Amino acid sequence: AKISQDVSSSRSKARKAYFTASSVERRVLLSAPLSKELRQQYNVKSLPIRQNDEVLVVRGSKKGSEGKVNSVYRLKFAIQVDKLQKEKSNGASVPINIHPSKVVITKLHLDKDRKALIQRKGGKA
Amino acid sequence: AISKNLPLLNNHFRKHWQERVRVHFDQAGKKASRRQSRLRKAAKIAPRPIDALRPVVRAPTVKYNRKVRAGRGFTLAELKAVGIAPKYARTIGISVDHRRQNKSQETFDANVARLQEYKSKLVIFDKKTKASEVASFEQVDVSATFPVEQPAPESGLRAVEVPEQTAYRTLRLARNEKKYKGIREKRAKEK
Amino acid sequence: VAENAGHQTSAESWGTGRAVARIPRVGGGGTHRSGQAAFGNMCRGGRMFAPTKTWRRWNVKVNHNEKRYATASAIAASAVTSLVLARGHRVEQVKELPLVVSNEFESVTKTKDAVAVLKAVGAHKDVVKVIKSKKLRAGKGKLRGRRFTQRRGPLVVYAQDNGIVKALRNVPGVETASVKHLGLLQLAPGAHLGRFIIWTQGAFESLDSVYGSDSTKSIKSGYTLPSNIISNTDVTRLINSAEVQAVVRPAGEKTQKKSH
Amino acid sequence: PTRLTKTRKHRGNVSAGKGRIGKHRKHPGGRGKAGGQHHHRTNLDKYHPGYFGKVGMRYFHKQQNHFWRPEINLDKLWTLVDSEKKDEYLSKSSASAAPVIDTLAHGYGKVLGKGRLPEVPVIVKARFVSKLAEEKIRAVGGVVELVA
RNA sequence: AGCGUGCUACUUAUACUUCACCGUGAUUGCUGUUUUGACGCUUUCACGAGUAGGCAGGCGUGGAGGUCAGUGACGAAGCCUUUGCUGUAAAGCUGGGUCGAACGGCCUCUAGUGCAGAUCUUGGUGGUAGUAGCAAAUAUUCAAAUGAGAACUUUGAAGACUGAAGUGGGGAAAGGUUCCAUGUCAACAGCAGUUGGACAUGGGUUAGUCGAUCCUAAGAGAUGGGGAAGCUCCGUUUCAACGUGC
RNA sequence: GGCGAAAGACUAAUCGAACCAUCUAGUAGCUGGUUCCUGCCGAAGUUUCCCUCAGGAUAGCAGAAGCUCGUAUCAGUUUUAU
RNA sequence: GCCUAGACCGAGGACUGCGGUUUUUACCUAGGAUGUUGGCAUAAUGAUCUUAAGUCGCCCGUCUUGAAACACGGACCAAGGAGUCUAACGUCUAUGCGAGUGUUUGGGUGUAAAACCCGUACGCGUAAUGAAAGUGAACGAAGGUGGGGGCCCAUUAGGGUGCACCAUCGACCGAUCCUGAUGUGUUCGGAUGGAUUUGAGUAAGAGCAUAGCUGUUGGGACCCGAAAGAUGGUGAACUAUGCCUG
RNA sequence: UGACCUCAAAUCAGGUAGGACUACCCGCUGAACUUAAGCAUAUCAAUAAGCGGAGGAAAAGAAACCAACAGGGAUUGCCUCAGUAGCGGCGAGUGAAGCGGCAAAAGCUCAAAUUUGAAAUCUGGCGUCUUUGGCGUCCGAGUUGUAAUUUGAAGAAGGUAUCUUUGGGCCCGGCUCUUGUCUAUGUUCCUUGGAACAGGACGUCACAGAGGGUGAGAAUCCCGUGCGAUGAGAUGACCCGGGUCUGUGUAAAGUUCCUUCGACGAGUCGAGUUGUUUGGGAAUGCAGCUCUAAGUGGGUGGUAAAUUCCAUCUAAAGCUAAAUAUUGGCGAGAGACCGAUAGCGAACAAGUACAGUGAUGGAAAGAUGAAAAGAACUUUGAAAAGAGAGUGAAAAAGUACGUGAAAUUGUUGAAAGGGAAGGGCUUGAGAUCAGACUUGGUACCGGGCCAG
Ligand SMILES: CC[C@H]1CN2CCc3cc(OC)c(OC)cc3[C@@H]2C[C@@H]1C[C@H]1NCCc2cc(O)c(OC)cc21
Ligand SMILES: [NH3+]CCC[NH2+]CCCC[NH2+]CCC[NH3+]
Ligand SMILES: [Mg+2]
Ligand SMILES: [Mg+2]
Ligand SMILES: [Mg+2]
Ligand SMILES: [Mg+2]
Ligand SMILES: [Mg+2]
Ligand SMILES: [Mg+2]
Ligand SMILES: [Mg+2]
Ligand SMILES: [Mg+2]
Ligand SMILES: [Mg+2]
Ligand SMILES: [Mg+2]
Ligand SMILES: [Mg+2]
Ligand SMILES: [Mg+2]
Ligand SMILES: [Mg+2]
Ligand SMILES: [Mg+2]
Ligand SMILES: [Mg+2]
Ligand SMILES: [Mg+2]
Ligand SMILES: [Mg+2]
Ligand SMILES: [Mg+2]
Ligand SMILES: [Mg+2]
Ligand SMILES: [Mg+2]
Ligand SMILES: [Mg+2]
Ligand SMILES: [Mg+2]
Ligand SMILES: [Mg+2]
Ligand SMILES: [Mg+2]
Ligand SMILES: [Mg+2]
Ligand SMILES: [Mg+2]
Ligand SMILES: [Mg+2]
Ligand SMILES: [Mg+2]
Ligand SMILES: [Mg+2]
Ligand SMILES: [Mg+2]
Ligand SMILES: [Mg+2]
Ligand SMILES: [Mg+2]
Ligand SMILES: [Mg+2]
Ligand SMILES: [Mg+2]
Ligand SMILES: [Mg+2]
Ligand SMILES: [Mg+2]
Ligand SMILES: [Mg+2]
Ligand SMILES: [Mg+2]
Ligand SMILES: [Mg+2]
Ligand SMILES: [Mg+2]
Ligand SMILES: [Mg+2]
Ligand SMILES: [Mg+2]
Ligand SMILES: [Mg+2]
Ligand SMILES: [Mg+2]
Ligand SMILES: [Mg+2]
Ligand SMILES: [Mg+2]
Ligand SMILES: [Mg+2]
Ligand SMILES: [Mg+2]
Ligand SMILES: [Mg+2]
Ligand SMILES: [Mg+2]
Ligand SMILES: [Mg+2]
Ligand SMILES: [Mg+2]
Ligand SMILES: [Mg+2]
Ligand SMILES: [Mg+2]
Ligand SMILES: [Mg+2]
Ligand SMILES: [Mg+2]
Ligand SMILES: [Mg+2]
Ligand SMILES: [Mg+2]
Ligand SMILES: [Mg+2]
Ligand SMILES: [Mg+2]
Ligand SMILES: [Mg+2]
Ligand SMILES: [Mg+2]
Ligand SMILES: [Mg+2]
Ligand SMILES: [Mg+2]
Ligand SMILES: [Mg+2]
Ligand SMILES: [Mg+2]
Ligand SMILES: [Mg+2]
Ligand SMILES: [Mg+2]
Ligand SMILES: [Mg+2]
Ligand SMILES: [Mg+2]
Ligand SMILES: [Mg+2]
Ligand SMILES: [Mg+2]
Ligand SMILES: [Mg+2]
Ligand SMILES: [Mg+2]
Ligand SMILES: [Mg+2]
Ligand SMILES: [Mg+2]
Ligand SMILES: [Mg+2]
Ligand SMILES: [Mg+2]
Ligand SMILES: [Mg+2]
Ligand SMILES: [Mg+2]
Ligand SMILES: [Mg+2]
Ligand SMILES: [Mg+2]
Ligand SMILES: [Mg+2]
Ligand SMILES: [Mg+2]
Ligand SMILES: [Mg+2]
Ligand SMILES: [Mg+2]
Ligand SMILES: [Mg+2]
Ligand SMILES: [Mg+2]
Repeated sequence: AKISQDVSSSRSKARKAYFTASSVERRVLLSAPLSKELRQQYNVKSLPIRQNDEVLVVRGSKKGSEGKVNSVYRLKFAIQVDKLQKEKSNGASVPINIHPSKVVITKLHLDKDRKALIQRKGGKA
Repeated sequence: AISKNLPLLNNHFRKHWQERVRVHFDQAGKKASRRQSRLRKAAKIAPRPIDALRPVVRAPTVKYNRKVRAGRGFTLAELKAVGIAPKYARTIGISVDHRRQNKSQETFDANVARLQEYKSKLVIFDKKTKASEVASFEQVDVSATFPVEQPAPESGLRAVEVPEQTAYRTLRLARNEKKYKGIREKRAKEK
Repeated sequence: VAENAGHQTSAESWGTGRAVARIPRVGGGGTHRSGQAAFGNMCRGGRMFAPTKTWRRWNVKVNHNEKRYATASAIAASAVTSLVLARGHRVEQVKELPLVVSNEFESVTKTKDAVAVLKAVGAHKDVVKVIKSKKLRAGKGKLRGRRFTQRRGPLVVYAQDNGIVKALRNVPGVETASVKHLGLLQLAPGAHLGRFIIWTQGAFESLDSVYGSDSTKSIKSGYTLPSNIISNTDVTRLINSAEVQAVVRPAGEKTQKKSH
Repeated sequence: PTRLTKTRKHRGNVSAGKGRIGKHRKHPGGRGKAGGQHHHRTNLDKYHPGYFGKVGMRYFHKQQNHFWRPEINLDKLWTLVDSEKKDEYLSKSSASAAPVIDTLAHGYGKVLGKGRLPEVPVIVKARFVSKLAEEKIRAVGGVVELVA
């Protein structure tokens, strides 16, 4: 149960805050869990998904697929993986949109800011 | 419009009464916020009590003569009797009333005893006073530490003494004397 | 509802003679609202019949003594196994009611330890009932912050709180209550008697000071527990007793024989 | 609750219990106490005689505190004695030592004389007493002491 | 088979008689066998019209507390249906089809709780009915071109009319892109349409001399003042020390 | 209020007092409507007063709740006496 | 007394009763249908739906003495649609406490609009009556008489005791009228005894509080409905009239 | 040749006002509908509309008060007083205050005094500094009075025994406000399904089982939640706790007693009359006009007047937090509320489209699917489209999109039909549905239904 008077249990307020979230807030909303190997390597359990991460899909029809993130399409609340494509009868391929909460990060794209974030969250980079 | 054996009512609802309906939905909220104001005010000035010492005064009218309650401030004569100037008293938690006076000795003595009791329990800090001594004190409630106490009604055993004239006769004669005092005095002056 | 809902129109009745009902109608032209009925409880966009007011009565007064009467009756009902079972509590593996637990349970600080104690004392099947009872609420109340429904679990009553309230805070269905402040909303939920109450020893021993007895005066000012209008509540033994059965006439048949 | 009201039972019946001839209307007969001298005279004369007219003299700015004088009778006078000491007083009371009953301090202005006292001396302190109340108090060996 | 009168039989009302069942009122009994329903079971008798109206017991709806550790993506709710069952009834339950995410029974609480009507409200839909009608302003015709398609478009030939107080050529008010070219036909042009003031895309309005701009007209209206509680009213050089002078 | 060679004419399809918004859900003894089932009981159009006569109050008629009792002494009837 | 033809029904569900025959603690026709045979169970039987036939059946709602009316609303369908809430009250009922009662203005407390706790005042009640100054409720077993359920003694009857309540005669308190003791600020006091007078009084308290139905009054007041009235604004693009300029 | 007074001018130096918002607030002005069963006083109502003026609150406020007590003691609000006293065609109606309990509490400032051994006071210019300001200087204001001193509770001037108290500026904390960062436990197995977030099994965390997202009901997948921890910015003469530098303390203030004094608000009080208002009644307040004071005087003491007392305050000048209000503004949390004809008029490019010369009036309108995967391609057709195909869990989801009722309508099938049709009762015919060889027991026992 929530105790703070600054926390709202309203369903409408929560959905409005979700669907009108800015891109910066949607970065945090689109977090993904790390695999067990990276979780024990970095001592961090989840990170906001980033463009050049490699993920393994753990739910849905593409469960078991792996690939590098191609775009964090924050407007659609989805990520597009490298070769997760649906082929239209036209012959053209459109990327399949997958929620980051339905994948595990198997390889992190690291830079000075990701490393500082990992050390901030109590992990080891 | 008038029907049956019913009481005749006075329901004053012929104006635009619905524009002036105050429903106290905020009774509990006001209680809680009132408590928070009270705690903040106390903690700001602790261990100094939040209430100034008030006197004890007789209630006016023939209906409330018997009762005694908290007054507004101690009279200048009462503070003079306990050797406190009103300007100084206002700074040590004592309330002053320049308007009240002391015609009679009983209320004056009660309030002098009350002031002396408060003065014996008063401890005034200064620059030389350290936080160990200040922390050695608790914030008391003056309104409960020096409560207003009703004088006890007389009870118990006493000797019976019966005057020759009855109390009813005494009251009747007092009424008659008051009623005819003026005309009897005029008659005696004319005579 | 809003005080001016349905009344933000300058509508005026057309009167009779124009082959339409005498309801007020919107004036002007050029919009489809023009000429449409207004102000009526039967009209689309009008105000409701007798619009709801905030000065409706919401709170209800109950005599303090009668409220205490009911509290005592609910506390007494918590010790009747048949009432607790009809109330729905999974108490079949509790050896006796009232269920009194030692005071170490006033000091458990982790939900794991509190759940272990509930399991030990036989009060966890009712927690499991609460867990298994979670359902989506039927109706529009789920749009109004009442999205799920579940059963009520045991009420744990303590005398001193050394972590028990927070340890049981997250266990679904479990309520905690000080013995000093017991009320009917917890003792008879749904107006149904027989709450499954787990007393700590301190709370059980404080009950007699809180409500008084024949040898102890209640802490509540001027309060005495109520008296029943009947002394022996088992009327079958009264009827089938030596005193009563020694002065009655012999009984007839359970069913009259048909003679014609 | 609305589910218990007869409005729920009148549903389906045309007139809602108001009649087909009478036809529940806005204000037949007037509003309030209208026509009390004309067409509601038969009601006011029967059930509220004395309604119209003036009786007595006015009193500008009447302060009811002046007239405060609650009554206590003699059959209720011994309830002002301490309950824990009533039986002892009723037994050991004499002319040399009788209980004092301060009626003003208990909130009474006049002692009236209904009922009977225990045949026990008492000292009654009152603002006012009736003649028979004081005669009955003196008869049991007591006294009335006037106070103010 | 008419009229007056007598007789016999016969016909049949929700009436009368006997019986069954429903309900109401009364009534007999029921605890050492009362026995997990005594607000129950049971004996007996009589009675049953009803507007306005009263009361009682029930049916149904939205939401709330409790309970069924209830139903449900292996199909909730909704909807259609000679699939039927239960109830005097309000209604409840069920088979099949459709459908796709919630919903119900029971003990209680609560109310914006039940529609055939109000020339009710809003929305939708008929018959009327392929009906009334599409008839003022003289009038069209042949051929070719274009086009899937030509009474209605384009061109040619003809026949006519307006007949200079025009059906001609411009403007003021008002409109505002309707102008022009290209494309174009879903809607609109009460037939049609390849055409259009329609639809789409672009283009287009050039001033020292034409207007505005300036003057004053009837009038409008600041200032100095004077009213007015005030919004503001009067007044137009007025009881003014009035030049941003040349 | 205007304006009227005067018709109560005209004052934006509005005139024997324009239009707009508000007071305003104005008041109506008057018209219309007033939503489920079954069970039991079941009327009045009469009295008196009222600027009362299409309305009220009052009494009567009706329902409901009962209460005190249990053949006590009641009756839209007869007889006898008067 | 006897014989004889047909129709409809079969409620009940161990025994118990009243009778009869008694060859008998047995049997019967005597406190409500059994026996036997055939057929069928892929069906004779029952229900519903559609339809025919016979017979009856006017269009509902409404106001009304009277409606199928040549009285009014209603073309159709869906969704919406009208006795509500509040302040103050009467009766009744349920509940808590009871000569008291009401925690919630407020204070304490809290798991925080909840639940729990606290008390002074105040409201109502416990005293009435008079315009008021004022006065203020026991002769008695809180009265007598006639009834009175129940209880006690009896043993048809009878006696005792008799609450609530009913009728009746009294007593007490206030008002009104009369009388007027000892006394006295000599005009006050008002003892005592009365009166076809009067009060919403006493006469071993009954109230207070919460809730429910019903009824009442004020409120938009069951829903819709005026002709009007008022306050503040907008119009001389129509039109009326004057003026200025064409 | 210069002062002074009054009055002007300047694009003079520097400022200030206007206008907006509407819920509450302070005033002015001001109806009628309505109720009285008519109606005129009255009521609605000292309300709506109109006008002027503010703030976070406003206003009121430290008695020319209440009272009549054994006295209370600024203002405000609540509960009560009380539907009472009273007002009222004494009709309909209306209607306060004192006391009492509580919330909150906070007190004061001028004018009238000779500084007179010293205008000791202040705006501005100029300069300078450590700048919400200090210092220096020069004009100016001002004696027709700016400072100190006093405010009735007093107080002043003398004398008096002496005692008690104390100024300002910075630096770090704490408190208050805002804000950044950080955090437990399954996505293990089987089945259904397009998708598991469903069911089952085994679990884990829990001071976290609030809420939301993710392809269906997810504490444990994600965000959060809970618990705290730790940074940054602010803010506060008028909060405290510490430091630190200056305190120029023969200063300032209080306290006891004696003596002499003790200034205290005028076209104002008050009175008459007029109008309005009030519960205010021979007149409650306010306003106009006329009259017009006094010094133990003046006001009040709810019945007009004179006479005599008594009580209580001290007007005609001023400031002040809190408790109180709040359909507006800003930020939050909620609900036995409504669920797209409801709820605001507006869930949508809604005060929009559109109407009106104008003031103003003012709608309708949400929903494919988890994802456009929004139908490639072939074929008939002038085209729109159709037919195949394709995507999808579903096209019985194709944007003319969830479900898809009724009215109304097409087709197919069934039936009936001489100037309506429809209904009840009854049976026939046709169709549909049902049931005992039972949950029958072992050739037989016995049973069910319809009949003789
Ligand atoms: C429809 C609501 C409006 C109207 N009402 C009522 C009157 C009023 C008066 C005010 O002062 C008198 C005032 O002052 C603040 C605000 C308001 C508000 C403002 C509000 C918009 C405002 N809401 C908050 C956020 C926001 C953001 C914007 O971008 C933005 O764009 C214009 C506007 C806003
Ligand atoms: N309050 C608004 C109405 C104003 N009417 C004034 C009231 C008139 C009555 N005066 C009362 C009689 C004088 N004592
Ligand atoms: Mg509405
Ligand atoms: Mg539903
Ligand atoms: Mg009725
Ligand atoms: Mg009617
Ligand atoms: Mg009537
Ligand atoms: Mg008359
Ligand atoms: Mg014949
Ligand atoms: Mg028959
Ligand atoms: Mg009947
Ligand atoms: Mg009826
Ligand atoms: Mg509702
Ligand atoms: Mg399930
Ligand atoms: Mg289904
Ligand atoms: Mg779905
Ligand atoms: Mg449920
Ligand atoms: Mg309704
Ligand atoms: Mg309908
Ligand atoms: Mg109807
Ligand atoms: Mg209609
Ligand atoms: Mg229509
Ligand atoms: Mg034709
Ligand atoms: Mg024609
Ligand atoms: Mg010609
Ligand atoms: Mg010509
Ligand atoms: Mg031209
Ligand atoms: Mg063109
Ligand atoms: Mg056409
Ligand atoms: Mg066409
Ligand atoms: Mg165009
Ligand atoms: Mg020119
Ligand atoms: Mg001119
Ligand atoms: Mg002007
Ligand atoms: Mg001017
Ligand atoms: Mg004329
Ligand atoms: Mg004429
Ligand atoms: Mg016109
Ligand atoms: Mg005119
Ligand atoms: Mg209405
Ligand atoms: Mg109207
Ligand atoms: Mg009439
Ligand atoms: Mg009958
Ligand atoms: Mg009529
Ligand atoms: Mg049978
Ligand atoms: Mg017929
Ligand atoms: Mg009618
Ligand atoms: Mg009629
Ligand atoms: Mg007629
Ligand atoms: Mg009819
Ligand atoms: Mg006819
Ligand atoms: Mg007609
Ligand atoms: Mg009619
Ligand atoms: Mg019609
Ligand atoms: Mg409906
Ligand atoms: Mg009391
Ligand atoms: Mg009296
Ligand atoms: Mg009595
Ligand atoms: Mg009029
Ligand atoms: Mg013109
Ligand atoms: Mg300048
Ligand atoms: Mg009104
Ligand atoms: Mg009237
Ligand atoms: Mg009327
Ligand atoms: Mg009138
Ligand atoms: Mg206004
Ligand atoms: Mg502001
Ligand atoms: Mg404030
Ligand atoms: Mg202020
Ligand atoms: Mg003063
Ligand atoms: Mg005061
Ligand atoms: Mg008034
Ligand atoms: Mg200077
Ligand atoms: Mg979900
Ligand atoms: Mg003064
Ligand atoms: Mg006057
Ligand atoms: Mg006025
Ligand atoms: Mg006056
Ligand atoms: Mg002043
Ligand atoms: Mg606000
Ligand atoms: Mg809407
Ligand atoms: Mg709308
Ligand atoms: Mg849709
Ligand atoms: Mg589907
Ligand atoms: Mg679909
Ligand atoms: Mg569809
Ligand atoms: Mg259909
Ligand atoms: Mg024919
Ligand atoms: Mg048939
Ligand atoms: Mg058949």
